[PDB]
Amino acid sequence: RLLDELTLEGVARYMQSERCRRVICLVGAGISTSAGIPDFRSPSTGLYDNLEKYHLPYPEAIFEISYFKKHPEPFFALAKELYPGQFKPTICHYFMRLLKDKGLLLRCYTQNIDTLERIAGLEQEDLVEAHGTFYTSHCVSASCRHEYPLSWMKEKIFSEVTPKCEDCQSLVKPDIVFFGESLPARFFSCMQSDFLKVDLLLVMGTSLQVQPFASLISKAPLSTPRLLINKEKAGQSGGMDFDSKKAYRDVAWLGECDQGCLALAELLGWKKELEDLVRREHASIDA
Amino acid sequence: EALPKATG
Ligand SMILES: *CCC[n+]1cc(CCCCCCCCCCCC)n([C@H]2O[C@H](COP(=O)(O)OP(=O)(O)OC[C@H]3O[C@@H](n4cnc5c(N)ncnc54)[C@H](O)[C@@H]3O)[C@@H](O)[C@H]2O)n1
Ligand SMILES: [Zn+2]
Repeated sequence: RLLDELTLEGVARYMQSERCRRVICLVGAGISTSAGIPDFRSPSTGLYDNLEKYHLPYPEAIFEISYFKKHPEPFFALAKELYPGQFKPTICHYFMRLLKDKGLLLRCYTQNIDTLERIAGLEQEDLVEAHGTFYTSHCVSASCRHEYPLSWMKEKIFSEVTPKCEDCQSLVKPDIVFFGESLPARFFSCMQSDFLKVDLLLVMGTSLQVQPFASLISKAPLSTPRLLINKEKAGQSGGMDFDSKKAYRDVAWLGECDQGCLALAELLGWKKELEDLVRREHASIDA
Repeated sequence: EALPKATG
Protein backbone atom coordinates (compact mmCIF):
# COMPACT_ATOMS: atom_id res chain seq x y z
CA ARG A 1 0.00 0.00 0.00
CA LEU A 2 1.24 3.47 -0.92
CA LEU A 3 -0.71 5.18 1.89
CA ASP A 4 0.44 4.74 5.50
CA GLU A 5 -2.97 5.62 7.01
CA LEU A 6 -6.39 5.53 5.34
CA THR A 7 -7.13 9.13 6.30
CA LEU A 8 -7.02 12.58 4.71
CA GLU A 9 -3.67 13.20 6.41
CA GLY A 10 -2.19 10.02 4.93
CA VAL A 11 -3.29 11.13 1.47
CA ALA A 12 -1.69 14.53 2.10
CA ARG A 13 1.60 12.94 3.13
CA TYR A 14 1.49 10.77 0.00
CA MET A 15 0.88 13.82 -2.21
CA GLN A 16 3.94 15.42 -0.64
CA SER A 17 6.11 12.38 -1.46
CA GLU A 18 7.93 12.06 -4.78
CA ARG A 19 5.92 9.07 -6.06
CA CYS A 20 2.80 11.25 -6.39
CA ARG A 21 3.40 13.24 -9.58
CA ARG A 22 0.15 12.97 -11.57
CA VAL A 23 -3.27 13.58 -10.06
CA ILE A 24 -6.55 13.04 -11.90
CA CYS A 25 -9.70 14.75 -10.61
CA LEU A 26 -13.17 13.31 -11.24
CA VAL A 27 -15.79 15.88 -10.26
CA GLY A 28 -19.57 16.22 -10.32
CA ALA A 29 -22.48 18.49 -9.46
CA GLY A 30 -21.59 18.39 -5.76
CA ILE A 31 -18.62 20.74 -6.18
CA SER A 32 -20.93 23.47 -7.51
CA THR A 33 -23.87 23.36 -5.07
CA SER A 34 -22.13 25.92 -2.84
CA ALA A 35 -22.06 28.22 -5.88
CA GLY A 36 -25.87 28.26 -6.25
CA ILE A 37 -26.27 25.54 -8.87
CA PRO A 38 -28.28 22.65 -7.36
CA ASP A 39 -27.25 19.07 -7.95
CA PHE A 40 -29.55 16.33 -9.27
CA ARG A 41 -30.10 13.61 -6.68
CA SER A 42 -29.94 15.29 -3.33
CA PRO A 43 -33.25 15.23 -1.42
CA SER A 44 -35.49 18.31 -1.58
CA THR A 45 -32.73 20.51 -3.00
CA GLY A 46 -31.94 18.36 -6.03
CA LEU A 47 -33.36 18.95 -9.48
CA TYR A 48 -35.01 15.53 -9.70
CA ASP A 49 -37.30 16.50 -6.79
CA ASN A 50 -38.33 19.77 -8.47
CA LEU A 51 -39.70 18.60 -11.87
CA GLU A 52 -43.46 18.10 -11.46
CA LYS A 53 -44.40 21.47 -12.98
CA TYR A 54 -43.01 19.82 -16.11
CA HIS A 55 -45.06 16.65 -16.56
CA LEU A 56 -42.54 13.97 -17.52
CA PRO A 57 -42.52 10.18 -18.00
CA TYR A 58 -39.32 9.98 -15.93
CA PRO A 59 -37.42 12.91 -14.38
CA GLU A 60 -34.40 12.29 -16.62
CA ALA A 61 -36.37 12.81 -19.85
CA ILE A 62 -35.73 16.55 -19.59
CA PHE A 63 -32.08 15.54 -20.25
CA GLU A 64 -32.74 12.74 -22.79
CA ILE A 65 -32.20 13.46 -26.47
CA SER A 66 -35.27 11.81 -28.05
CA TYR A 67 -37.68 13.45 -25.60
CA PHE A 68 -35.88 16.75 -26.15
CA LYS A 69 -36.27 16.50 -29.92
CA LYS A 70 -39.98 15.82 -29.44
CA HIS A 71 -40.64 18.15 -26.45
CA PRO A 72 -37.91 20.78 -26.04
CA GLU A 73 -40.00 23.27 -24.03
CA PRO A 74 -39.55 21.73 -20.53
CA PHE A 75 -35.76 21.84 -20.92
CA PHE A 76 -35.63 25.49 -21.98
CA ALA A 77 -38.08 26.41 -19.20
CA LEU A 78 -35.77 24.78 -16.65
CA ALA A 79 -32.91 26.65 -18.35
CA LYS A 80 -34.54 30.05 -17.88
CA GLU A 81 -35.34 28.99 -14.29
CA LEU A 82 -31.87 27.86 -13.16
CA TYR A 83 -29.63 30.31 -15.02
CA PRO A 84 -27.65 31.83 -12.13
CA GLY A 85 -27.13 35.49 -11.41
CA GLN A 86 -23.40 34.86 -11.03
CA PHE A 87 -20.76 32.29 -12.01
CA LYS A 88 -18.32 32.02 -9.08
CA PRO A 89 -16.18 28.86 -8.77
CA THR A 90 -15.92 27.28 -5.34
CA ILE A 91 -13.00 26.53 -3.01
CA CYS A 92 -12.89 23.10 -4.61
CA HIS A 93 -12.49 24.57 -8.12
CA TYR A 94 -9.58 26.72 -6.91
CA PHE A 95 -8.05 23.71 -5.16
CA MET A 96 -7.90 22.13 -8.62
CA ARG A 97 -6.46 25.41 -9.88
CA LEU A 98 -3.69 25.03 -7.28
CA LEU A 99 -3.04 21.46 -8.42
CA LYS A 100 -2.57 22.84 -11.92
CA ASP A 101 -0.29 25.68 -10.84
CA LYS A 102 2.00 23.23 -9.02
CA GLY A 103 2.30 20.80 -11.95
CA LEU A 104 0.33 18.07 -10.16
CA LEU A 105 -2.86 18.07 -12.26
CA LEU A 106 -2.70 15.58 -15.12
CA ARG A 107 -6.38 16.05 -15.99
CA CYS A 108 -9.76 17.06 -14.62
CA TYR A 109 -12.63 14.92 -15.91
CA THR A 110 -15.85 16.79 -15.13
CA GLN A 111 -19.54 16.01 -15.47
CA ASN A 112 -20.51 19.65 -14.96
CA ILE A 113 -21.72 21.92 -17.75
CA ASP A 114 -21.39 25.25 -15.88
CA THR A 115 -17.86 26.16 -17.17
CA LEU A 116 -16.76 26.91 -13.60
CA GLU A 117 -13.53 24.92 -14.04
CA ARG A 118 -12.65 27.20 -16.97
CA ILE A 119 -13.47 30.33 -14.97
CA ALA A 120 -11.30 28.97 -12.14
CA GLY A 121 -8.40 28.98 -14.61
CA LEU A 122 -8.22 25.38 -15.82
CA GLU A 123 -7.31 25.51 -19.52
CA GLN A 124 -8.67 23.29 -22.29
CA GLU A 125 -5.63 20.99 -22.19
CA ASP A 126 -6.33 20.33 -18.48
CA LEU A 127 -10.03 19.55 -18.92
CA VAL A 128 -12.13 16.67 -20.19
CA GLU A 129 -15.68 18.04 -20.22
CA ALA A 130 -17.13 14.56 -20.53
CA HIS A 131 -20.72 15.80 -20.89
CA GLY A 132 -20.22 19.01 -22.85
CA THR A 133 -20.98 22.58 -21.91
CA PHE A 134 -23.83 25.09 -21.84
CA TYR A 135 -21.46 27.72 -23.25
CA THR A 136 -21.91 27.02 -26.98
CA SER A 137 -24.94 25.76 -28.89
CA HIS A 138 -25.59 24.19 -32.28
CA CYS A 139 -28.36 23.41 -34.71
CA VAL A 140 -29.35 19.76 -34.30
CA SER A 141 -29.26 18.97 -38.04
CA ALA A 142 -26.00 17.08 -38.63
CA SER A 143 -25.76 18.43 -42.20
CA CYS A 144 -26.04 22.06 -41.00
CA ARG A 145 -24.55 22.40 -37.49
CA HIS A 146 -24.80 26.19 -37.55
CA GLU A 147 -23.24 27.45 -34.31
CA TYR A 148 -24.80 30.12 -32.08
CA PRO A 149 -23.28 32.07 -29.16
CA LEU A 150 -24.53 32.13 -25.58
CA SER A 151 -25.95 35.63 -26.14
CA TRP A 152 -28.35 34.41 -28.86
CA MET A 153 -29.29 31.45 -26.65
CA LYS A 154 -30.00 33.78 -23.72
CA GLU A 155 -32.13 36.15 -25.81
CA LYS A 156 -34.18 33.22 -27.11
CA ILE A 157 -34.44 31.47 -23.72
CA PHE A 158 -35.47 34.53 -21.71
CA SER A 159 -37.80 35.70 -24.48
CA GLU A 160 -39.38 32.23 -23.96
CA VAL A 161 -38.94 31.51 -27.69
CA THR A 162 -37.77 27.99 -28.51
CA PRO A 163 -34.43 28.44 -30.33
CA LYS A 164 -34.50 27.62 -34.03
CA CYS A 165 -31.77 27.66 -36.65
CA GLU A 166 -32.02 30.54 -39.13
CA ASP A 167 -30.97 28.17 -41.99
CA CYS A 168 -32.88 24.89 -41.39
CA GLN A 169 -35.58 26.12 -38.99
CA SER A 170 -34.39 23.09 -36.98
CA LEU A 171 -33.97 22.98 -33.21
CA VAL A 172 -30.93 24.57 -31.54
CA LYS A 173 -29.50 22.67 -28.58
CA PRO A 174 -26.71 23.67 -26.16
CA ASP A 175 -23.60 21.54 -26.52
CA ILE A 176 -24.57 19.22 -23.65
CA VAL A 177 -24.27 15.44 -23.95
CA PHE A 178 -27.87 14.42 -23.25
CA PHE A 179 -28.64 10.87 -22.19
CA GLY A 180 -28.42 8.66 -25.26
CA GLU A 181 -25.82 10.88 -26.95
CA SER A 182 -22.22 9.87 -27.61
CA LEU A 183 -19.46 11.28 -25.42
CA PRO A 184 -16.83 13.43 -27.19
CA ALA A 185 -13.88 11.69 -28.82
CA ARG A 186 -11.52 13.65 -26.55
CA PHE A 187 -12.90 11.67 -23.59
CA PHE A 188 -11.83 8.34 -25.10
CA SER A 189 -8.53 9.77 -26.35
CA CYS A 190 -7.48 11.15 -22.95
CA MET A 191 -8.75 8.08 -21.04
CA GLN A 192 -6.37 5.73 -22.89
CA SER A 193 -3.23 7.53 -21.76
CA ASP A 194 -4.18 9.31 -18.52
CA PHE A 195 -5.02 6.26 -16.43
CA LEU A 196 -1.78 4.39 -17.16
CA LYS A 197 0.32 7.05 -15.40
CA VAL A 198 -1.95 8.36 -12.62
CA ASP A 199 -0.60 8.43 -9.07
CA LEU A 200 -3.73 9.67 -7.30
CA LEU A 201 -7.45 9.72 -8.08
CA LEU A 202 -9.35 12.59 -6.45
CA VAL A 203 -13.13 12.04 -6.69
CA MET A 204 -15.27 14.95 -5.51
CA GLY A 205 -18.98 15.75 -5.46
CA THR A 206 -20.48 12.94 -7.55
CA SER A 207 -22.77 9.97 -6.93
CA LEU A 208 -20.94 8.04 -9.70
CA GLN A 209 -24.15 6.81 -11.30
CA VAL A 210 -23.79 7.87 -14.96
CA GLN A 211 -21.85 5.73 -17.42
CA PRO A 212 -19.27 5.43 -18.87
CA PHE A 213 -17.97 8.28 -16.68
CA ALA A 214 -18.20 6.28 -13.42
CA SER A 215 -16.14 3.41 -14.83
CA LEU A 216 -13.18 5.82 -14.82
CA ILE A 217 -12.58 5.04 -11.14
CA SER A 218 -11.56 1.49 -12.10
CA LYS A 219 -9.24 2.39 -14.98
CA ALA A 220 -6.35 3.39 -12.67
CA PRO A 221 -3.58 1.00 -11.60
CA LEU A 222 -4.62 -1.11 -8.62
CA SER A 223 -1.93 0.52 -6.45
CA THR A 224 -3.23 4.06 -7.17
CA PRO A 225 -4.78 5.64 -4.04
CA ARG A 226 -8.26 7.12 -4.46
CA LEU A 227 -9.76 9.83 -2.23
CA LEU A 228 -13.50 10.54 -2.19
CA ILE A 229 -14.59 13.95 -0.89
CA ASN A 230 -18.39 13.79 -0.89
CA LYS A 231 -21.31 14.22 1.50
CA GLU A 232 -22.01 10.49 1.13
CA LYS A 233 -20.15 7.37 0.09
CA ALA A 234 -20.20 6.61 -3.64
CA GLY A 235 -18.64 4.24 -6.13
CA GLN A 236 -18.92 1.15 -3.94
CA SER A 237 -19.58 -2.16 -5.70
CA GLY A 238 -12.54 -2.03 -9.40
CA GLY A 239 -14.96 -0.45 -6.95
CA MET A 240 -14.36 1.69 -3.87
CA ASP A 241 -13.38 -0.40 -0.84
CA PHE A 242 -13.38 1.93 2.17
CA ASP A 243 -14.46 -0.25 5.08
CA SER A 244 -13.54 -3.91 4.46
CA LYS A 245 -10.67 -5.68 6.19
CA LYS A 246 -9.11 -5.80 2.71
CA ALA A 247 -9.19 -2.01 2.26
CA TYR A 248 -5.76 -0.62 1.38
CA ARG A 249 -6.01 2.49 -0.78
CA ASP A 250 -9.47 4.11 -0.77
CA VAL A 251 -10.19 7.02 1.60
CA ALA A 252 -13.58 8.70 2.03
CA TRP A 253 -14.00 12.13 3.61
CA LEU A 254 -17.71 12.68 4.24
CA GLY A 255 -18.62 16.36 4.35
CA GLU A 256 -18.70 19.51 2.26
CA CYS A 257 -16.32 19.57 -0.70
CA ASP A 258 -15.19 23.05 0.32
CA GLN A 259 -14.49 21.91 3.91
CA GLY A 260 -12.56 18.84 2.76
CA CYS A 261 -10.49 20.90 0.33
CA LEU A 262 -9.72 23.43 3.08
CA ALA A 263 -8.67 20.59 5.37
CA LEU A 264 -6.51 18.87 2.75
CA ALA A 265 -4.93 22.20 1.74
CA GLU A 266 -4.05 22.92 5.37
CA LEU A 267 -2.58 19.42 5.82
CA LEU A 268 -0.50 20.14 2.69
CA GLY A 269 0.66 23.59 3.80
CA TRP A 270 -1.40 25.40 1.11
CA LYS A 271 -4.07 26.95 3.37
CA LYS A 272 -3.12 30.60 2.93
CA GLU A 273 -2.52 30.10 -0.81
CA LEU A 274 -6.03 28.75 -1.30
CA GLU A 275 -7.63 31.50 0.80
CA ASP A 276 -5.84 34.27 -1.09
CA LEU A 277 -6.60 32.66 -4.45
CA VAL A 278 -10.31 32.46 -3.67
CA ARG A 279 -10.37 36.08 -2.47
CA ARG A 280 -8.44 37.51 -5.42
CA GLU A 281 -10.48 35.60 -8.01
CA HIS A 282 -13.89 36.26 -6.44
CA ALA A 283 -12.82 39.93 -6.36
CA SER A 284 -11.85 40.00 -10.05
CA ILE A 285 -15.23 38.37 -10.73
CA ASP A 286 -17.31 40.73 -8.57
CA ALA A 287 -15.81 43.70 -10.47
CA GLU B 1 -22.27 2.57 -35.02
CA ALA B 2 -20.98 5.35 -32.74
CA LEU B 3 -18.78 6.07 -29.75
CA PRO B 4 -20.19 4.91 -26.37
CA LYS B 5 -23.25 6.90 -25.25
CA ALA B 6 -24.29 8.49 -21.93
CA THR B 7 -26.17 5.88 -19.88
CA GLY B 8 -27.79 5.68 -16.43
C1 LIG C 1 -24.98 10.32 -20.32
C2 LIG C 1 -25.21 11.80 -20.09
C3 LIG C 1 -26.05 12.00 -18.85
N1 LIG C 1 -25.98 13.37 -18.34
C4 LIG C 1 -26.05 14.55 -18.97
C5 LIG C 1 -25.93 15.50 -18.00
C6 LIG C 1 -25.92 17.00 -18.08
C7 LIG C 1 -27.25 17.64 -17.70
C8 LIG C 1 -27.19 19.16 -17.76
C9 LIG C 1 -28.48 19.87 -17.37
C10 LIG C 1 -28.37 21.39 -17.40
C11 LIG C 1 -29.71 22.12 -17.46
C12 LIG C 1 -29.55 23.63 -17.46
C13 LIG C 1 -28.78 24.09 -16.23
C14 LIG C 1 -28.00 25.39 -16.39
C15 LIG C 1 -27.08 25.67 -15.21
C16 LIG C 1 -26.21 26.91 -15.38
C17 LIG C 1 -25.30 26.84 -16.58
N2 LIG C 1 -25.79 14.81 -16.84
C18 LIG C 1 -25.59 15.33 -15.49
O1 LIG C 1 -26.21 14.45 -14.56
C19 LIG C 1 -25.21 13.77 -13.78
C20 LIG C 1 -25.33 14.16 -12.33
O2 LIG C 1 -24.45 13.29 -11.59
P1 LIG C 1 -23.49 13.89 -10.48
O3 LIG C 1 -22.75 12.74 -9.89
O4 LIG C 1 -22.73 15.04 -11.04
O5 LIG C 1 -24.54 14.49 -9.45
P2 LIG C 1 -25.60 13.90 -8.41
O6 LIG C 1 -26.58 14.98 -8.11
O7 LIG C 1 -26.07 12.57 -8.85
O8 LIG C 1 -24.66 13.63 -7.16
C21 LIG C 1 -24.02 14.72 -6.47
C22 LIG C 1 -23.29 14.13 -5.29
O9 LIG C 1 -22.59 15.18 -4.57
C23 LIG C 1 -22.96 15.15 -3.21
N3 LIG C 1 -22.92 16.52 -2.71
C24 LIG C 1 -23.81 17.53 -2.99
N4 LIG C 1 -23.43 18.71 -2.56
C25 LIG C 1 -22.22 18.46 -1.95
C26 LIG C 1 -21.28 19.30 -1.30
N5 LIG C 1 -21.44 20.62 -1.17
N6 LIG C 1 -20.15 18.74 -0.82
C27 LIG C 1 -19.97 17.42 -0.98
N7 LIG C 1 -20.78 16.53 -1.56
C28 LIG C 1 -21.89 17.12 -2.03
C29 LIG C 1 -24.32 14.46 -3.15
O10 LIG C 1 -24.52 13.85 -1.89
C30 LIG C 1 -24.16 13.41 -4.26
O11 LIG C 1 -23.50 12.23 -3.81
C31 LIG C 1 -23.86 14.09 -14.42
O12 LIG C 1 -23.48 13.07 -15.33
C32 LIG C 1 -24.12 15.43 -15.10
O13 LIG C 1 -23.33 15.59 -16.28
N8 LIG C 1 -25.82 13.51 -17.03
ZN1 LIG D 1 -29.55 24.49 -39.27
